Amino acid sequence: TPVTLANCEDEPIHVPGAIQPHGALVTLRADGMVLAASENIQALLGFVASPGSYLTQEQVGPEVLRMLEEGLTGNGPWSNSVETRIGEHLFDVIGHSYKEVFYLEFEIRTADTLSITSFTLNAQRIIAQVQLHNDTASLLSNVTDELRRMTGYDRVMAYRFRHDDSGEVVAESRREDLESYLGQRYPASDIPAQARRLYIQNPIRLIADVAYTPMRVFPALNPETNESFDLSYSVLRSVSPIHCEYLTNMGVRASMSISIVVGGKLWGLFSCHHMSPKLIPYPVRMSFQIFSQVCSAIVERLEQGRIAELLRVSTERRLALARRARDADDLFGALAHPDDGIAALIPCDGALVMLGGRTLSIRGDFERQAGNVLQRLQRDPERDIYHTDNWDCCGVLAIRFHRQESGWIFWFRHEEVHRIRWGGKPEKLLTIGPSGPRLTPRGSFEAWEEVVRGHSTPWSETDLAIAEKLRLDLMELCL
Amino acid sequence: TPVTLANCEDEPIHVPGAIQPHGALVTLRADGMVLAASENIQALLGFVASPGSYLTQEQVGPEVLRMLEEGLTGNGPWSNSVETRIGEHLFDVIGHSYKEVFYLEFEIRTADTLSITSFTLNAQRIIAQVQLHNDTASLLSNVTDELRRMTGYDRVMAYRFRHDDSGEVVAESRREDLESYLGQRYPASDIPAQARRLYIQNPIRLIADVAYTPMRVFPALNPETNESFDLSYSVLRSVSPIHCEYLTNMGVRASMSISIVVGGKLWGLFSCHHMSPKLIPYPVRMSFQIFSQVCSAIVERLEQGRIAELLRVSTERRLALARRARDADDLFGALAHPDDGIAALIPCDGALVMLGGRTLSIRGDFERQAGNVLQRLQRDPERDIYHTDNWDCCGVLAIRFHRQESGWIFWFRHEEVLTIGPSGPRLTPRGSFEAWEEVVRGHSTPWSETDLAIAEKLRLDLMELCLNHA
Ligand SMILES: */C=C/C1=C(C)C(=O)N/C1=C\C1=NC(=C\c2[nH]c(/C=C3/NC(=O)C(C=C)=C3C)c(C)c2CCC(=O)O)/C(CCC(=O)O)=C1C
Ligand SMILES: */C=C/C1=C(C)C(=O)N/C1=C\C1=NC(=C\c2[nH]c(/C=C3/NC(=O)C(C=C)=C3C)c(C)c2CCC(=O)O)/C(CCC(=O)O)=C1C
Repeated sequence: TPVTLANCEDEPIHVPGAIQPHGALVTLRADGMVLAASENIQALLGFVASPGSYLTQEQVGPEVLRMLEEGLTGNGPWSNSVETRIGEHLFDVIGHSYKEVFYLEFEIRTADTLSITSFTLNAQRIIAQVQLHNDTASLLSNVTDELRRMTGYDRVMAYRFRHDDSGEVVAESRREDLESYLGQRYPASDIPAQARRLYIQNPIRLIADVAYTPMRVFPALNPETNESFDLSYSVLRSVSPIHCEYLTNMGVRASMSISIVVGGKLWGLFSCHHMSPKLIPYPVRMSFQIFSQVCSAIVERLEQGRIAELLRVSTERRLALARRARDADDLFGALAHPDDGIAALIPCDGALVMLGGRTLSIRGDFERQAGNVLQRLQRDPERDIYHTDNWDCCGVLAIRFHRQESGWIFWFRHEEVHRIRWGGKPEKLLTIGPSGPRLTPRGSFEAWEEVVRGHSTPWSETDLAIAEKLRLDLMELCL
Repeated sequence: TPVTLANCEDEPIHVPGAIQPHGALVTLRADGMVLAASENIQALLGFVASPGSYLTQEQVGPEVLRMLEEGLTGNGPWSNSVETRIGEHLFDVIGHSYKEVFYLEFEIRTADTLSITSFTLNAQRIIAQVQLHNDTASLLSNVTDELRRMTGYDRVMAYRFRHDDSGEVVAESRREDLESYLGQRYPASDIPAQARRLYIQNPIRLIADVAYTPMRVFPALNPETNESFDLSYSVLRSVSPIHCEYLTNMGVRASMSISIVVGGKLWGLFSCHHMSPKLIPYPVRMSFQIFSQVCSAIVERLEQGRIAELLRVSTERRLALARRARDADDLFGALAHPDDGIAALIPCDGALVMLGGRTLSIRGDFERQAGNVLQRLQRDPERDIYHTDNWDCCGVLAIRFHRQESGWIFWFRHEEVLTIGPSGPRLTPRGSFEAWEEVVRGHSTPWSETDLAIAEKLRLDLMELCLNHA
């Protein structure tokens, strides 16, 4: 059924019946028999791959056939890209085997191929820069700027995805002309499950011309299975109408994205946008897929090194709490210490200490809410750690360290705030599509707002780790 | 100037006019004027080089000269390459630029391949190994295996260079007919200073054939400076006769290495040895060059991640020490404690604690020695911190934490512990190990700056406690 805003969350974009027109596609079954092909084989390649047929050396050349032959029956690895000029143009021919189907893709090459030396040199510079700077925010920033020098794209941004899958533009190099989307936030809904899986499975993804018209592949179904063809790993797999509308609203008509994958999760991706159709040669894209690997590798460690630091200041800051509580025998004093205090342990907008009936509220008037939270927990006598990002103050983390005299510690966070807003000279809409204003950056951001309304920043894994240890410390102190 | 074992430490391996015969070299000055070339240029290539000669289009083709042209007009260290025709035993023309000399190196592109020569394909495969592992040891162990699978070398090893630059075989996958070299410690003098400057500035080295026949370049002197050509960044640079003699004693005749550089140190390298002559294509070597950098990067933050962990357990067990010491007023109880004690604070074979006339030693008898040390610390009575590796036992790290009652804490470490050529057994693994034994005799594994940082921190902790006792 036709994709609407109402059902786009479930659009199966891995089994579209089409490909992008700047290439051709022939899908083969495990024994070499053609199962399907795209409308334009004869026009682009000058021959008709008929279902039931087997390709000949005559049709598609020795280079392609030899790859096709070692590629089909595929124990062990094999070169899966080949050059050949079947016609008058130049074709990179790319083959891969997913499920049990073999996809043979013909993509026209335009620009000079990858200069492997001048790519190695560029790889040095980037690794050398992040050698100096162990900010993962600096890596993103540098590689972003660098991607634009290399590719020549009009804009390249770096997205970081939070735990709730929402996105944030944490870097950007555009040409002076264009408006900046720096600091943009967008909801999980802007990158649906299927699209997200595809960003994890595929490092690089390219959209040559957004204002194109899809070239269908027939037959639509796989006669061997009576189900659609899975084009997850296809270089030419067509784009969604929804997205294409979104992109044209922005005035963008060529996209090129490099994934950053850590764990199973998609940690973020570099998005390259062009204002006119743009095509990047397969082997070049393959060099960028290397960046995808390197960044993912580096970013992973930079991140685990950061939580490592958080954990170090935590323990050191707990050590001070012991150096301090055991001397004068007053928790409150130690806990309320400005720099090393609990309000500084876990990032928050305020804290509250309870022991006996004594209440020390730090950075605001938190007794009332701490009182109300406690009344709730009264109906839940066995809970020792409470935390919610719903509820003055909607984020709450409570740990009980002494039950008899009801000793608790509370951290509070206010609603989540958009870090950086742009203002002044406002809003050149460019055309709006039929689907509505939802498919514009402003529409997306407003969609994010509605999502986070009433929610604080989520209690990190580490924030919870530190609090659980702090609770253990407080328990033994009271003993 | 013959290479003798005694002289070889100064051997200038970076200048010798010889190259390896599997390729051809042509050296030009800034303006494209030929200054020198190997005596096999016309053997492999169409024509003959000659000083004063500005490169002939007819012999080198359009791409190459056209490449050199854009290179010439660039004032930075030029590095580029193209694959092109020359009589149709076609080549990879790979050029660089050191000083103001332009070098063109010619490698034969071999049609018959049973493996994948795609630069992007190979690069993606090894680099994938980096993303997988957390151990810096696991990584080395696994990339070692993957390298042997990818290249098919008879043996591939991974070295780690300690503080004294003595290396250690930490990982190894071999053909099961070959003896194991795992653990082998060899002296720093098996890799001279010059060899190291090169391994550091060059991610990849390739010796195609060990019993090679040095293909001389003429002229030998650089006409302009009248001083030797520096082939530091050359691929086809000839190989030291001493090293070659070393490899032949081992029955090795083909060799490739991947450097690992963190900071400016040859942290370690992957060495591939083959028992028969072997050759890797240029683009595949570039596959390993970019891996060298990526691996270096990841290894660095894997290491600094490791010390960060060390420091966390330090602050952690240091915290427990403080708790234990404040709970019951007596220090010794927490210092002597098994897992959270000082003996487990810093890698050591033993520990000792002095406070007043009361001395407590952990895991050994260090009282006699603690005394001697303490006695040398009579001089410089202001010395709060001390450490060394020479001296009974040789690893001594001492900190003072209480002046009035001579409160000291010590950590102690023990000492670390048939077809040969004309130079003798010195150039065999057996010789190397022995040589290393000589070097390490009176030295214990050095105290890392992390060990010292921990001791230094501990010391501060203790003083604070003693002041608080009052
Ligand atoms: C009904 C589902 C979708 C809605 C709603 C929507 O807006 N897009 C939907 C589907 C897809 N989005 C895909 C990629 C994609 N979309 C965005 C969204 C943005 N939100 C913003 O605020 C901004 C810019 C300010 C953007 C661009 C992004 C960031 C991406 C990733 C690629 C890119 O950055 O261009 C997508 C995949 C298409 C494909 O196959 O490439 C689908 C489907
Ligand atoms: C007189 C100086 C040298 C001595 C002594 C020596 O053994 N080699 C000397 C000069 C050079 N060594 C070079 C490289 C090199 N040598 C070793 C030595 C080993 N010691 C061992 O115990 C084992 C094995 C158990 C070995 C292999 C190594 C490891 C290396 C690095 C390269 C490799 O691993 O093969 C060297 C550089 C030669 C070049 O140009 O590649 C010089 C010069």
